[PDB]
Amino acid sequence: SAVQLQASGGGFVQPGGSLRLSCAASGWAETFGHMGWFRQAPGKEREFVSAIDWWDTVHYYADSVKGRFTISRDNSKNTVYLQMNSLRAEDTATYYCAYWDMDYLQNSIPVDYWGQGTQVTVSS
Amino acid sequence: RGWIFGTTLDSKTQSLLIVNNATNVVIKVCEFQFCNDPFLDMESEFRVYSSANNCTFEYVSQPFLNFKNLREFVFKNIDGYFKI
Amino acid sequence: YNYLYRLFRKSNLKPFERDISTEIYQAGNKPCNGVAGFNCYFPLRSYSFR
Ligand SMILES: *[C@@H]1O[C@H](CO)[C@@H](O)[C@H](O)[C@H]1NC(C)=O
Repeated sequence: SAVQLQASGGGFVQPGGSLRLSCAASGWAETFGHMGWFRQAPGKEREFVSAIDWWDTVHYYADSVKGRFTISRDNSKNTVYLQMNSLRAEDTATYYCAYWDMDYLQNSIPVDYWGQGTQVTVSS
Repeated sequence: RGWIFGTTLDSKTQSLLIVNNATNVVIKVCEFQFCNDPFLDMESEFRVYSSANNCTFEYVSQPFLNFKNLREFVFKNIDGYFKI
Repeated sequence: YNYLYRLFRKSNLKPFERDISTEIYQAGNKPCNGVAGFNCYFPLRSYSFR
């Protein structure tokens, strides 16, 4: 399997604002592996943020971010999008675009590839 | 005193230090940076490395001690093993 | 995922050799400058055990 992931978006915003992130996948893989986003803070570990499938059928968001983050899949350009709204200070960290190559995601544990770190800072 | 062997003489993974002093021999494989002119200066002050990263060997033993001295060495390396 | 294995290297190893360099692999003419991307992959992969 050879998957290349590209991450777009990020930057400096204010609390309560809105933003759009995106990841694009290229190459070949075993199957229609799902796509997700993780978030790592300086001095802490990576945290599961969002997960979506390859056909927009299963949505999975972390409990601490339930009903707030949104993830969608495009229809004609293969690029997954992550819509972000009403940011707070705890959202200032580096997001990563994670790929897992299997049909059904029982858990987010099996990771085969990562993505370029996108810095998202939320401050006054 | 010594012979700082190694590879591309940068971070890499190889900065063999074979420094010898009046106390003992301090054979040491650790990888580090070594400024730009390692010189040593009672002369018991050695200033070679700046930050040893990881380490993978140690050794201590007795030192190697007109003109009234002449020393020879044949440094060789076969299949990893180093012969002095 | 604490077990890792190197995937890309410019040249083969001599017998009983150890490599721990983590520099970004170069697969094309353009330098990677320590950044992943096209022709710029991390030399070591991970091991999936289930
Ligand atoms: C030595 O190697 C490890 C990985 O094997 C590296 O992460 C580390 O930075 C190196 N040693 C130190 C403590 O700098």
